[PDB]
Amino acid sequence: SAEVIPFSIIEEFYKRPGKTLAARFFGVDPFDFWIGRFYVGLFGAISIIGIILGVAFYLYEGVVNEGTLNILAMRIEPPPVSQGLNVDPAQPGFFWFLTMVAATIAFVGWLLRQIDISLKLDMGMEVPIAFGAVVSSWITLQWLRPIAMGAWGHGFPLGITHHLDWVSNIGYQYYNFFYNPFHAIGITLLFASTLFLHMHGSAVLSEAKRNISDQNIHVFWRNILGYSIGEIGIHRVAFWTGAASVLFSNLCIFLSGTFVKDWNAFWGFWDKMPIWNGVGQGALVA
Amino acid sequence: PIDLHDEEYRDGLEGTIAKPPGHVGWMQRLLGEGQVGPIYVGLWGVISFITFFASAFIILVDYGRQVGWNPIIYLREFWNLAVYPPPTEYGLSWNVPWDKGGAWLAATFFLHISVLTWWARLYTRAKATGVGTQLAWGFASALSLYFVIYLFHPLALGNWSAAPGHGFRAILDWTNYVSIHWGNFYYNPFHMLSIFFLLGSTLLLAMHGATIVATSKWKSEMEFTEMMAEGPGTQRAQLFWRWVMGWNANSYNIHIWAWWFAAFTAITGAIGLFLSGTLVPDWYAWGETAKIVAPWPNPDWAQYVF
Amino acid sequence: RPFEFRTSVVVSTLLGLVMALLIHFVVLSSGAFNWLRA
Amino acid sequence: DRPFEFRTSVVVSTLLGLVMALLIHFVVLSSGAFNWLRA
Amino acid sequence: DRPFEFRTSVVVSTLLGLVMALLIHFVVLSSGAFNWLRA
Amino acid sequence: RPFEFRTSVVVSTLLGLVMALLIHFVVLSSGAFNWLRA
Amino acid sequence: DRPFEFRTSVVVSTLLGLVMALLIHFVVLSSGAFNWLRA
Amino acid sequence: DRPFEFRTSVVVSTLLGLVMALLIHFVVLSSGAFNWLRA
Amino acid sequence: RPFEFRTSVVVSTLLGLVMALLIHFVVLSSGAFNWLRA
Amino acid sequence: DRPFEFRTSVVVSTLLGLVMALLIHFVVLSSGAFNWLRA
Amino acid sequence: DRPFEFRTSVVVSTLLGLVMALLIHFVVLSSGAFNWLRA
Amino acid sequence: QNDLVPDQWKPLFNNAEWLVHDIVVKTIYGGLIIAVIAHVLCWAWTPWIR
Amino acid sequence: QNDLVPDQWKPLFNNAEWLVHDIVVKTIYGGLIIAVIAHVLCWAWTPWIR
Amino acid sequence: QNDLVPDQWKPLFNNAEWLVHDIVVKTIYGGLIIAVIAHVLCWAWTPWIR
Amino acid sequence: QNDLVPDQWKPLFNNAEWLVHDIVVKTIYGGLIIAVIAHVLCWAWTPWIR
Amino acid sequence: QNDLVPDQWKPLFNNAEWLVHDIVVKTIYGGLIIAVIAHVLCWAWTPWIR
Amino acid sequence: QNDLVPDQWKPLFNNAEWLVHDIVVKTIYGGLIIAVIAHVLCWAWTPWIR
Amino acid sequence: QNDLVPDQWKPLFNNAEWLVHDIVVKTIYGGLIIAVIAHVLCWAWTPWIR
Amino acid sequence: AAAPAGAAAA
Amino acid sequence: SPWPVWSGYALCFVPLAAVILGFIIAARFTDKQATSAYLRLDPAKAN
Amino acid sequence: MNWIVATFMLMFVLVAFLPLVVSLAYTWVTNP
Ligand code: BCL
Ligand code: BCL
Ligand code: BCL
Ligand code: BCL
Ligand code: BCL
Ligand code: BCL
Ligand code: BCL
Ligand code: BCL
Ligand SMILES: CCCCCCCCO[C@@H]1[C@@H](O)[C@H](O)[C@@H](CO)O[C@H]1O
Ligand SMILES: CCCCCCCCO[C@@H]1[C@@H](O)[C@H](O)[C@@H](CO)O[C@H]1O
Ligand SMILES: CCCCCCCCO[C@@H]1[C@@H](O)[C@H](O)[C@@H](CO)O[C@H]1O
Ligand SMILES: [Mn+2]
Repeated sequence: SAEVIPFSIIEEFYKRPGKTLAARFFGVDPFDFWIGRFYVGLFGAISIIGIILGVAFYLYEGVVNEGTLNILAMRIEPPPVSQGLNVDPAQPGFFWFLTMVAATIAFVGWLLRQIDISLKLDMGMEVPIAFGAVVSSWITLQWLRPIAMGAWGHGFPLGITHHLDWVSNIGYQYYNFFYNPFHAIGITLLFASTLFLHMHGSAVLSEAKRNISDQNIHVFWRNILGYSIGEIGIHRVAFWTGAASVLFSNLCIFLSGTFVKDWNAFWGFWDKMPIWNGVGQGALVA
Repeated sequence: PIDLHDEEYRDGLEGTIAKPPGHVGWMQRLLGEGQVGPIYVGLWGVISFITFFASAFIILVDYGRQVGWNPIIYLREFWNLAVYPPPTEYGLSWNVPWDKGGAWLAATFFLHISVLTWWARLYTRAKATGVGTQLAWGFASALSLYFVIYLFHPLALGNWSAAPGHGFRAILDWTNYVSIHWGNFYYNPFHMLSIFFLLGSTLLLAMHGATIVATSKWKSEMEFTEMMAEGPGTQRAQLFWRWVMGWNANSYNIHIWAWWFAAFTAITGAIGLFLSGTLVPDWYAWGETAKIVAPWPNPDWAQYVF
Repeated sequence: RPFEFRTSVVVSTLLGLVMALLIHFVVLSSGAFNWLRA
Repeated sequence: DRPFEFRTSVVVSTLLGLVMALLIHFVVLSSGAFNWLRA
Repeated sequence: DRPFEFRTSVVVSTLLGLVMALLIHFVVLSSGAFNWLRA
Repeated sequence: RPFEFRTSVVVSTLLGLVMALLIHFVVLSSGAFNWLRA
Repeated sequence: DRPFEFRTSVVVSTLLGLVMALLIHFVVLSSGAFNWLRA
Repeated sequence: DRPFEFRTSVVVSTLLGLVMALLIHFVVLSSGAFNWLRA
Repeated sequence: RPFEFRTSVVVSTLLGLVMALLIHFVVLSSGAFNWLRA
Repeated sequence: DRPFEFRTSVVVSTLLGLVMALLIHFVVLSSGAFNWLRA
Repeated sequence: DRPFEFRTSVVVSTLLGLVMALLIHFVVLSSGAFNWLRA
Repeated sequence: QNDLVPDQWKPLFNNAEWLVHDIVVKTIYGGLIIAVIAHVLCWAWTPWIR
Repeated sequence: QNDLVPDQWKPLFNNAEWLVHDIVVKTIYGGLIIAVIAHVLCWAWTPWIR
Repeated sequence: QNDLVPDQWKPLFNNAEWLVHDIVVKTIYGGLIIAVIAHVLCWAWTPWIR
Repeated sequence: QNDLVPDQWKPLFNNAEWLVHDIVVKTIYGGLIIAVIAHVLCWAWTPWIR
Repeated sequence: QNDLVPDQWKPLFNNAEWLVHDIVVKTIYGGLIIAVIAHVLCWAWTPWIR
Repeated sequence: QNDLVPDQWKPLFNNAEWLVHDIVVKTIYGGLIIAVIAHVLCWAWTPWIR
Repeated sequence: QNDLVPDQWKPLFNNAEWLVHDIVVKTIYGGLIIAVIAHVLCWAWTPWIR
Repeated sequence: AAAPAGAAAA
Repeated sequence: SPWPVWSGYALCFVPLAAVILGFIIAARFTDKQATSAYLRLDPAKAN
Repeated sequence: MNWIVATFMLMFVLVAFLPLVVSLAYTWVTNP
């Protein structure tokens, strides 16, 4: 049934030509080969072009145009909001735009490449979905929100410590950001994700090199919490929670400059509902 | 020598309740398992239950006292009521009025006892079956940050008001206040490490779940039998990540990555928070002396004004 | 045997200790007795 | 067979009636139109 | 077989009666209409 | 048996203790009685 | 088999004594009623 | 086989009707066009 | 069983209901017509 | 068979040389010591 | 069976020495006690 | 099983369900009568429509 | 099963579902009548279109 | 089993459930009498409808 | 079962689905007529284009 | 197993449960007596109704 | 293992349980006297009821 | 095993457990004596009841 | 003999 | 002086280097373990 | 604010939710 295989047979068995997206559109993939361990294809060349160009533009904007060799003191900044949605090569923010665009290509290319590989091994499409969640996070932050606001100057600066000044100033401009309901849902899902990861790691490690059966862990997880989830359901819950964490956070940041200006005022309706307004006296009114 | 049936269907204090077990259908369809119960109760599970509900009783009765024993105002104001630690004029003293800090002290003591006995329950139930004690030490790493937040940081600062209040809105307020007090928390480097590990944990959880669900036609999620001989699903997962990243992992050491990435978050957080007030009273000024703050001489402030 | 003696002993002992601690906390916070005063 | 069970309909009706009664009593008390419970 | 089990009905009735008793006692106490526990 | 005596005993004991504690807290917080005043 | 275990009672007693000692020391020494470690 | 079960249609219609009745009542009450529970 | 028809009718009904509610609120809050006025 | 491969050495050397050339060009341009690309 | 391996000792010693040397050099450099690389 | 249920409602009701249904119907009728009386008394006290 | 259901609606309704459907349609008719009367009375009280 | 239960309520009760039911109804009757007296006394003290 | 449904859309509809589709289209047409009447009445009340 | 239990309550109790029940009822009676005395003393101290 | 328990309490106690029960009752009797003395001394110190 | 244990306590203790029990009781007695001395010394220093 | 977890069982 | 303070090296740059180096080493050992020869099911028969 | 561009961007943000919903529906349908 099982014997010792040296993993070269494993890799040689599963290599096949042409089951990708480009092979289904054009009839052939122009780059259907492997370099080293990596698989190159269409969307693997596009991604690498984007990566190289983005790195070069970032470093040119940082070292030149700012005159600093300190990587933690750079401010790779967008144009001012007075420029609107216009791009001009003779104005300061231009290289930021270039970098941003290049990164988008790289990220999108990466996603499509994963689909290709999923099609080569006859798998499901779960990894592209989970990664597309965070690619949509990037697109919401850098494309949709600045276009809805009306300027490229609403996007985030790309410095290592300076993109956090944007987070601080945006968070305190719409004070109090903790009172954002989608923000709270996202934080809840992040904390739950880390808890679930620790629990699954502990559970699988606790039964590894032991002369027991596979039912000991179910009895353990049923003596402690009263419910054991199973082996397909732990991994399903992991996938779903990880994706939803950022999916709900997209709304929190999109709705900040649009439709809302203050998250303390958002709750002003709660005490004015007819069921309980006008029932206390003193500092207990409203 | 472990009899699983006896471990799940015994009577007494050292036994289980919620027998005969139940069954939920939608959990069976979505999650694959639907049986609920039985649940073990022992000595360490009855000391946690009673102490938790003692603390909860104290908190809820104080809520009712603040509202004025009015159920309608209680329902209206539930999510912004809180029990707060004694103010700064008192030090670490316990001679405080009940409505100005005594209730907080009592409830926090009982919560301490409950979490400790829950740790003991996890440890002993792990040993009662045949499995290792890895959830217990993960909970210990999680409890390090809890005890820094509620016990040790106030002790080293010298007042109980450095600790959070007991409420829905009070934890967010504590987060805001503690960041504002000690400079800016974005320039805390152990805060940066904690964020690194938290976001990496979420990344890794999503990746592992997606790749195991994707190759589940060949039963790759039965990770107990895959650690003895690997079949087509694990081989496909390995090839996927090798052709994407250039390196892959096993059906064994991936869960090692998971355990350690989840554990480092709480430890780095505990260290950063403890250092936050006692050695470095201002993180922006420190970061300015350490050359990690960008100059920013001509900001475009029209973005930040309505 | 419907009732176990050990459960009764454990529950009663724990409840007694919890009540003693709670009463001591309340009386200390009240300030009526001199006790640990300045 | 039967589309609904009698037990489910009974439970739903009881819960809905209780919630409705509480809601209407609260609204009327907070409106201030009737004397009722006054200091 | 049987639509409702008697034990569940007894438990639900007991809990509902207790909750209503507490709610009405607290409403009347905090309304301030009756003298009751004052100063 | 449809009814277990142990469950009824446990529920009654817990409910009596909780009610006694609640009544004591409400009555002391009321301020109507001269009880434990500094 | 045995209704009561001696090892469990020993562990519980030791933990209870340690917790009580720490709590009483902290409560007594933070009151300010004793002249202990004064600059 | 059927495109829709009768139970789901009944449940959806009942829930929608209840929600719409509540919404219309609250909108009309808040408008102020009618006297209703004044004072 | 095909999922196309039920999905199409469900999404159509949801779209119609949401659009009707939105248009009614927009017209009400504009004051162009008398409708519900004090 | 052999401790080192010729191909890996060629690839590593090419990558390192390319990166170093780009970095030195950027640094020398940023220094301002040469009148190289000025308006 | 040996308790320790020689390889582990060598690796740990080398890593510890390198980290210590870098730390001491950079601590002494920024103290200002010695002239050294002073503009 | 389905003995006292009328033949019209046999595909829907059982004996126990029929008895519980009768109880529920009588309770609802009594509640409706009491609610009508309460509303009449409240209107006689203070009308809520002016 | 398909005994009281008319021949046109055999593939849709069961024997119990036909009776439930009849109850539902009668309830809807009664509710519509009551709603019409209520709307007429409210218009008599205070017209909402001027 | 269904020996002390009357013939009408056989499909719903046992002997044990019948005894518990009798206890419950006696308790409810006593509580209702006490509640009526309490309400009369509280009205004689201070009327709550003015 | 594929009866009374034309062969063009047989790979999509059954007979029950055919009946449901017929009901849906009839409802749509009735709603469209009522909407046209409503818009005419509202225009006669207050025109929105001037 | 059911010798001490009276004939009426055999379907609900054992000997052990009967003994425990007797203990419980005696404790409740003692507690009620003490509570009555405590309430009388408290009213003599300060009446809670004015 | 039932030779020290009285015949009345055989269906509830064991030898070991009877011994531990004796210990518990003696401890409770001892604690009650100390509690009474402590309360009398505290009242002599400062009464808590005025 | 069960050799040095007195006949009364056989169903609860053992040999090793009996030895550990003796160690524990001696430790408790010594600690109590030390605690009494410490309390007397502290009261001589500063009385905590005023 | 050689196994995925790194254990060499007989 | 153009230099950071000593706590800048102790709190920022040493942990950064340690994280990067530890990630590289852990990845190297993980990949070495995963691509070795051990018990596997035969891909030809199992598929 | 344009309010027409903002609505299209909001619709894109919402349609970013679709693959996870399809994943949940696929799991429900394929596991009867
Ligand atoms: C004030 C500054 C001066 C200037 C001063 C200098 C000085 C000084 C030098 C250059 C050199 C170069 N300059 Mg100049 N240069 C200026 C401005 C420019 C501008 C511009 C638009 O302004 C451009 C496009 C260039 C372009 C160039 C390149 C042609 C050249 C870098 C070669 C290289 O990349 O090696 C890397 C190339 C590789 C392919 C990487 C591999 C190299 C490694 C180290 C060895 C491995 C070889 C490999 C194994 C062989 C295998 C075969 C390969 C696969 C093909 N300079 C200004 C005017 N410039 C360098 C030169 O002449 O090199 C020949 C050089 O020394
Ligand atoms: C204005 C707000 C400040 C800020 C102020 C703070 C403060 C103050 C702190 C953090 C801390 C953290 N911040 Mg921050 N933080 C900011 C912005 C961010 C941003 C962002 C994108 O902007 C992110 C991702 C983070 C992320 C984080 C986390 C990495 C870290 C805490 C995680 C954790 O382990 O909690 C998990 C919590 C626990 C493990 C303890 C509680 C739970 C334990 C296990 C006990 C629970 C048992 C319970 C009682 C049982 C009852 C339950 C029953 C079932 C009913 N912050 C800004 C700068 N942040 C914390 C930190 O670690 O500092 C380094 C911290 O103290
Ligand atoms: C009079 C002053 C207020 C008003 C205040 C209230 C209040 C307050 C209530 C109502 C309720 C009702 N009002 Mg009104 N109502 C007003 C004006 C209106 C107008 C109008 C056009 O103006 C309408 C259409 C209504 C309509 C209604 C009905 C929806 C409802 C009574 C029927 C019912 O379902 O309960 C009849 C009940 C049954 C059929 C079920 C039987 C319940 C039995 C009796 C169990 C009771 C539990 C018992 C106390 C527990 C003891 C048990 C023993 C221990 C064994 N009201 C005005 C504005 N109205 C009630 C409601 O919503 O109930 C759901 C309600 O509580
Ligand atoms: C909710 C509290 C208790 C309970 C409390 C009581 C009380 C109290 C009584 C019963 C009675 C009965 N209960 Mg019971 N009973 C409970 C739950 C159940 C369950 C169950 C499925 O769980 C079942 C099957 C039963 C079965 C029964 C029957 C054996 C028995 C007679 C019913 C009857 O003929 O009245 C059918 C008639 C009606 C339902 C009409 C009464 C409702 C009125 C109209 C509501 C308003 C009353 C008010 C005064 C107005 C009256 C005049 C109106 C204007 C017309 N009970 C729960 C556990 N039950 C009765 C009995 O005879 O005891 C032996 C009785 O008095
Ligand atoms: C907290 C409750 C305690 C309990 C405490 C008591 C006490 C105290 C007594 C009993 C008694 C009994 N208990 Mg018991 N008993 C409990 C639970 C049970 C359970 C169970 C299934 O859990 C069962 C089967 C029983 C069984 C029994 C019977 C053996 C016995 C007779 C009941 C009776 O008189 O019926 C008929 C029921 C009634 C007559 C109830 C009527 C009482 C009044 C009407 C209640 C309303 C009070 C009202 C405010 C004031 C009334 C004044 C009015 C003007 C009338 N108990 C729980 C654990 N039980 C009685 C006995 O004699 O024991 C030997 C008794 O005195
Ligand atoms: C008059 C003032 C406003 C105006 C106010 C409104 C309002 C308010 C509404 C419309 C709606 C419509 N308007 Mg207009 N409209 C105006 C000017 C225009 C102009 C124009 C160029 O001037 C155009 C092209 C339109 C176009 C439209 C359509 C998009 C739509 C009518 C189609 C429809 O609903 O039938 C489609 C038919 C169906 C969808 C069948 C479904 C209906 C069935 C009968 C169910 C009804 C529900 C029923 C209440 C449930 C009862 C159940 C029982 C109790 C069991 N309007 C002016 C500016 N308009 C409506 C809409 O958006 O609806 C979707 C709407 O509510
Ligand atoms: C609680 C901490 C320790 C422990 C500490 C001690 C100490 C100390 C002693 C014992 C002693 C005993 N322990 Mg031990 N023992 C423990 C655990 C156990 C366990 C178990 C399985 O858990 C068992 C079966 C036992 C069993 C025993 C017996 C062998 C022996 C009891 C003699 C007796 O008849 O007491 C029945 C008598 C009483 C209970 C006296 C009641 C005490 C008084 C009345 C109440 C407190 C008041 C206060 C002390 C002042 C009294 C004045 C009043 C005003 C009258 N221990 C735990 C681990 N144990 C005793 C012994 O070995 O001496 C020969 C002894 O001195
Ligand atoms: C005098 C000033 C304070 C006061 C301050 C303290 C402090 C501080 C303590 C007590 C403790 C006690 N006090 Mg006092 N206490 C006061 C007033 C009171 C009053 C009163 C009505 O006024 C009462 C009834 C008490 C009663 C008590 C008991 C609950 C307890 C007695 C100790 C014991 O049980 O030893 C039982 C025997 C042992 C615990 C044996 C110990 C075993 C060994 C000796 C452990 C020591 C560690 C070892 C030496 C470390 C060396 C390491 C090497 C490797 C060996 N206190 C006043 C207000 N009290 C102590 C306590 O709670 O401990 C449980 C305690 O720490
Ligand atoms: C789904 C979120 C919680 C809501 C649970 C109740 C909704 C209806 O839940 C039903 C279950 O009752 C039924 O057993 C399964 C199929 O076995 O199908 C589900 O739709
Ligand atoms: C996390 C929530 C767990 C409890 C869910 C409560 C509603 C469960 O509802 C389930 C139904 O979904 C199921 O079809 C039937 C039949 O088995 O059993 C019920 O318990
Ligand atoms: C055993 C746990 C550590 C005990 C340390 C006690 C610290 C006491 O610290 C207290 C302060 O909290 C108190 O406010 C002032 C009053 O002037 O006196 C100090 O000694
Ligand atoms: Mn796993």
